[PDB]
Amino acid sequence: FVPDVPEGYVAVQYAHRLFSSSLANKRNRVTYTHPPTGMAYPSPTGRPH
Amino acid sequence: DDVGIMQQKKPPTVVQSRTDVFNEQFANEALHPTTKVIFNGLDVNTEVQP
Amino acid sequence: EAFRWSRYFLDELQLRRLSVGLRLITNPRIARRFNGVRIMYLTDDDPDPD
Repeated sequence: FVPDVPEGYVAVQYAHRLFSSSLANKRNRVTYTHPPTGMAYPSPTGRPH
Repeated sequence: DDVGIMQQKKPPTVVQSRTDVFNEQFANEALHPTTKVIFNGLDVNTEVQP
Repeated sequence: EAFRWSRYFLDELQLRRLSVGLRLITNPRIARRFNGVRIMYLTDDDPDPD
């Protein structure tokens, strides 16, 4: 079994440039910036599929 | 199709014990299938019916 | 005349202070027994009790 990727997902090559330190509510969180939207998400929760 | 009788082998049963507040971390999470379970005392069906 | 009402068998000063006590015992600030909780899985960045 190989689970199929769901309809809503966006393919994204891993790169060291995607991940970075950032301020977010008084913590130096490991933010990921989504390459399409450009939006930064410090939390592992709530990131785009 | 038949119901098993001998005691079956089972996945290991990690017991998450979520409280008011906690720091979830996922380093060294197991990759094998695993039973997350939130409560300790889940042997609750005690009263046998002959 | 003294028999027409028991006045709950309390002295007049007791009833007078008692009304003030009733003002004290309903002040919102004292009412720190809280009813009901929401359970919701949720990151706790920037806590505030309210």
